[PDB]
Amino acid sequence: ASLTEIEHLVQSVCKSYRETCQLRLEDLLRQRSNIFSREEVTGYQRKSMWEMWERCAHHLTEAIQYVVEFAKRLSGFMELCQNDQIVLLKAGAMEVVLVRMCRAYNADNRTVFFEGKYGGMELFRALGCSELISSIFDFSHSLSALHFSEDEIALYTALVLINAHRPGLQEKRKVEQLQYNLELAFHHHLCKTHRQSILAKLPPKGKLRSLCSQHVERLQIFQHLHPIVVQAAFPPLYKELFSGG
Amino acid sequence: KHKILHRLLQDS
Ligand SMILES: Nc1ccc(S(=O)(=O)Nc2nccs2)cc1
Ligand SMILES: COc1ccc(O)c2nc(C)c(C)nc12
Ligand SMILES: OCc1ccc(-c2cncnc2)cc1
Ligand code: NA
Repeated sequence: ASLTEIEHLVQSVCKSYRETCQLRLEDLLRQRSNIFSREEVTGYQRKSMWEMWERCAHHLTEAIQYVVEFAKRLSGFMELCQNDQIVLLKAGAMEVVLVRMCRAYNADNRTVFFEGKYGGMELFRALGCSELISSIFDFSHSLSALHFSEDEIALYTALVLINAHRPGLQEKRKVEQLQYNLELAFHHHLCKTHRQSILAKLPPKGKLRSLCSQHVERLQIFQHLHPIVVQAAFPPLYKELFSGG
Repeated sequence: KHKILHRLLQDS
């Protein structure tokens, strides 16, 4: 792609990102002092493991629906065959959610916006996946230290999704070309805003895959203990992406 | 198989 086309690509991705976020960044920032009390935290800690998993799977499913809408607005995504669209979303939707979540993370007090207020990782104790929760909090903390703009997250998440290395891609060369153009848009934007210093600080190739693999593993453990809860009370989209339907 | 995703990608 030429220069004018790259700038158009940057504008298009940033607009697609802003239009596909449930909450405005300004809404999240204005809620920072709205923190769960010690009584409310104890309340979440006293919830049954199955109740907390159900609540978390519903919130993750809603976040994924927004990621699907984001993918659909990406130039070239809708021109790929359905097999490749599905391969990219199944491999990348959770990774996009993990990156987007730093917008709802307050590095000042290590809290996340969850169910209307900010709370620390202790809110999630009843899930019984402490190692995964602390790794997600560590990841959001590491991204927050980069001070990403909303435009930087938009371009980086388009790249998390448009990855030609995903196994199962039928039109690999077509995805390599969309990836190259998105990489140019991302690097052009960083060069234009004097933010190329972040390139070295972006998470390593393998960190997102590790977090996604841990999520799937913890789900399998929960599913063995509460199979009827997953079958009857988890969203169908969640099961499609994480437990093969 | 992939019922929901197929519907979301078709739903225009
Ligand atoms: N509780 C809550 C917190 C953040 C958001 S979001 O609008 O930032 N969308 C996101 N999607 C993925 C990560 S953040 C929605 C609900
Ligand atoms: C913005 O952070 C979140 C929002 C909503 C959730 O259900 C979350 N559920 C979990 C488990 C974690 C770590 N973060 C969450
Ligand atoms: O347990 C993994 C997990 C669950 C939910 C979320 C999430 C949902 N909605 C907004 N931000 C983040 C992220 C990771
Ligand atoms: Na943040």
